[PDB]
Amino acid sequence: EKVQAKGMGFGGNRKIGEYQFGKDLPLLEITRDSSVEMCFMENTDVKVVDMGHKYYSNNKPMQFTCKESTKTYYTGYSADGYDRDNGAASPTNDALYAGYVIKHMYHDWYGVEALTKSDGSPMQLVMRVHYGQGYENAYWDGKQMTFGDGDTMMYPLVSLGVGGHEVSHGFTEQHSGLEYFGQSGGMNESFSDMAAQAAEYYSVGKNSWQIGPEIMKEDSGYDALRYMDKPSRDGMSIDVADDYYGGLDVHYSSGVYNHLFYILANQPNWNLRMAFDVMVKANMDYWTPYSTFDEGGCGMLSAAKDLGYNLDDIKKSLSEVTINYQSC
Ligand SMILES: [Zn+2]
Repeated sequence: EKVQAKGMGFGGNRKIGEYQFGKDLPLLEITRDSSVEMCFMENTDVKVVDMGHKYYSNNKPMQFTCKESTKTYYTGYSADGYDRDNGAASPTNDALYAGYVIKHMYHDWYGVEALTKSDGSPMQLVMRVHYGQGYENAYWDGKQMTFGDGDTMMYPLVSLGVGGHEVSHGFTEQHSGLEYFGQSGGMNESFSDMAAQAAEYYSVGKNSWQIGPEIMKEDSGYDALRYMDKPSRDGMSIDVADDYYGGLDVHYSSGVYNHLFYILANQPNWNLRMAFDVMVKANMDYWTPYSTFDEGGCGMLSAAKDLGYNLDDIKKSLSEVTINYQSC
């Protein structure tokens, strides 16, 4: 008899600051079993799992007491809103929220499910938090989302940007299938960086145009993993398609389409939601697993035709990243 209930708690980190769910940001969607006054960091669309610094688990939801409808309860094991670690207030609060934003931006804004099953039923977003010991990564493994708590260089890696990034690697294999190498691998990596921006936009109405600044320790020298307005700021990512060479790792050939996306959403009468709508649809209906950068421009133009967007805004942008769409 687990029923809807409203979770109140804190999030953030020492760098971007600490904020309260139910004041600064929406209440969390939890479930509650009254007869035991136990609560669960789980709703229809998102399960948050507390790995407790282990490396394997059974993905039973994080479970916290909620003893004593506009009633709300405080999250965390000591029912005070906290699950503090390595400078973060409660990375598990931040996953539940991240899982929400991503599930909603995809379903409400684009009408599609971020995650679906083989047979087409939607697939519940499992967020595995506190994974490992001082783990400085977050990754997608086909079935679920794993976030490390970081170490000396980064705070725990639960944030809308990181979460949207890694989750949307699920969106790409169940749709376009953009292979994780070559040009398509850059496009894959790129799509996740766009989804990272779209999650920050759903949330607060503006976005970083960077990747990971919120998780980088403020005394770690680095301030951001990638810049999408000018990728080559990072020293190695490329800005235009003509700079490609087959030996780019995907996190550095991602600069092309990341630049493209920044250029498109900054066009007159464009916003982020419009530009990502094109990409979600191109990923959904036209992009091929072996896609070249030029084939991706065709997929975008074909998608915009399906949604009615302005094709000449698309082309100027493609043209600025030295992609040519002549043969589509
Ligand atoms: Zn990635």
